[PDB]
Amino acid sequence: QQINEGDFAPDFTVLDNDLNQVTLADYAGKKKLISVVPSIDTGVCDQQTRKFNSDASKEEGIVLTISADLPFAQKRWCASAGLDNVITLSDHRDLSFGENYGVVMEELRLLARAVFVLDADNKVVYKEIVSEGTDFPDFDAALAAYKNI
Amino acid sequence: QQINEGDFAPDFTVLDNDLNQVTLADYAGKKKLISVVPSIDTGVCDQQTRKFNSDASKEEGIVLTISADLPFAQKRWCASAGLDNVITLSDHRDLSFGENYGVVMEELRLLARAVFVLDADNKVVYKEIVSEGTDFPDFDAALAAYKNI
Repeated sequence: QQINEGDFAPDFTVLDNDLNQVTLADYAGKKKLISVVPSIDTGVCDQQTRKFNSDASKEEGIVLTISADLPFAQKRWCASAGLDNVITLSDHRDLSFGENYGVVMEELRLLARAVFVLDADNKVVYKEIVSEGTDFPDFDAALAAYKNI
Repeated sequence: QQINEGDFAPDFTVLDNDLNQVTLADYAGKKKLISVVPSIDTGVCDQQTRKFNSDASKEEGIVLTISADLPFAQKRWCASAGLDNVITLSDHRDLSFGENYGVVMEELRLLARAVFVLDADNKVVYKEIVSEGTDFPDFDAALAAYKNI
């Protein structure tokens, strides 16, 4: 459907890099910054992933990266980047996350670039679906929503 | 559903590493070794890809690697491998190839490890769908079938 700020976040089922099922409850009690990309194997999406992960206080909450990349791509990316502190989750099987959050590019079977921030109660306190022609998501706005919780 | 030796090769629509559509007709007039993999970003599948590519004469026919990997992962694999003579194709979008050739692992939305050898008029002259828990395909038998055409 469409996610509106103020609404409770819908649950989803995605896969970790070890092929385990992950749902929103696996991060119970934490704030979340959910960064959605078309592919981690593209340059702009790489840069988005790295910047949210470096800039967001991970002592205070969780940064999720969600894409239609296979789990095997996402695991290889983390190894290649030399980062073991970066959570990547794969919506490839079902587009559970993408359908529930309204970010599927249907003609591509890829997820649209987007950002959600959820408070510790899964209240949606920020949303950006990145527009046509826009260089990057608004890092600062999302990061401020996250830090304010 | 099930392609058997002596049947004709179905059509398919897949993507090349630059997101161009590719179909059976784009390889008209040539014999084909089609190597199917769950993901090029796994070790066993990396080795399968490299072995068929190295051991099959490409003065002889075409060696195709098909998986559900995104095009971006396949592009990155070729680039990082320094392999500019390996054809990788992505069935991610629609599973056109995997459904037509009967090789989807439907509970995972990945392609089963499998090998089809096609003569120049697209008769299937050799097939293996690799059994669950067997180490590798029979490289020698498929390569023999290919070389014999």
